[PDB]
Amino acid sequence: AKITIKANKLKDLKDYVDDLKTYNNTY
Amino acid sequence: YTVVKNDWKKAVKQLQDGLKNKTISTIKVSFNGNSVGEVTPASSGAKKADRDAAAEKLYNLVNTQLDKLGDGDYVDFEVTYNLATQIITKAEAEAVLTKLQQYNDKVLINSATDTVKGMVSDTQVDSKNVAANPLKVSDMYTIPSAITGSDDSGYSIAKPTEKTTSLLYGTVGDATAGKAITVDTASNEAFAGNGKVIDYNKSFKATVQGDGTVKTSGVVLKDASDMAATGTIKVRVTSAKEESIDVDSSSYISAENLAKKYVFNPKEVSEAYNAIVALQNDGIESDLVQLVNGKYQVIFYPEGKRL
Repeated sequence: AKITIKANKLKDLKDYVDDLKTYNNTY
Repeated sequence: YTVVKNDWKKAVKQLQDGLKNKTISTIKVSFNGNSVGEVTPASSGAKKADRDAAAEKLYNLVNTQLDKLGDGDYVDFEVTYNLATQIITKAEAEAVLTKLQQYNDKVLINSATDTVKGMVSDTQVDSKNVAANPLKVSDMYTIPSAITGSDDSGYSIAKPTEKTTSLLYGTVGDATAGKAITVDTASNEAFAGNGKVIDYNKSFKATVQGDGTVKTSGVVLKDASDMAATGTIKVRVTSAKEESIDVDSSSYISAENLAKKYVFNPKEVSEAYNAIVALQNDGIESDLVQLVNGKYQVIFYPEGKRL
């Protein structure tokens, strides 16, 4: 099922997705 | 037992059916772990109207909460059950009788021959065993023509009425007389549900005994299920906290905790990252970056759980 990340600010969405990419890549 | 939000109706339907058929005595309902009511048919579910009222009370209690469930909220049903107090409806009893009537003309024992035992007359010729007609189920049993019971207490099929035969069991050619054929009184029982089904392999069956005589069975029951007859079990309907990750709210699952939970497609995430960056700094629109209801959002489909 789909996951929807959202933020008022593009910068906060960027920081969350950046973190998600980093942690996804350490496995 | 745990189920996700999309399948709540069929979980609640299962609980409603158990209240109606007397297998469920009480249900405790709780939202996010906080007790929110108890559903209990009055007078131990004696009357059909009280059991139906319980099933409706449970649906009214939960249907709106389950329909708008999100945010990681959940609903628990703490269910006390007893599979043996099951009752069956008039239609369900009628269907079992319809099948049971198809056994009325089936043969229990064939006529005997020179080399295979079977039905033999009690009167001899030349002081020698002569064959008789086959022994049919209806020769030994009178299957009931109607179901009994009520809506309040459930319906049932009475035990088939037992009969006797003077025909015997032996071989053609035998100077020795045939052996007796007799109903097995311990293998003939009524059917009322009660967590049982009719065991058709063992029902309406002749069994040659160790001493040469024959016993016959009527209706023989077996358990409808392997699960335990009684207990208290908790059915939970869950919602996914990661469905809507709101980075501005006070409660959202962190990127690291999300990555502990789910493995993500590296291409899908890399392309979402690039579109956010290019929109933030360079003004390039992208279908990967929705702007809806004052919030920028992106969508991810995990490859699966991390194990």
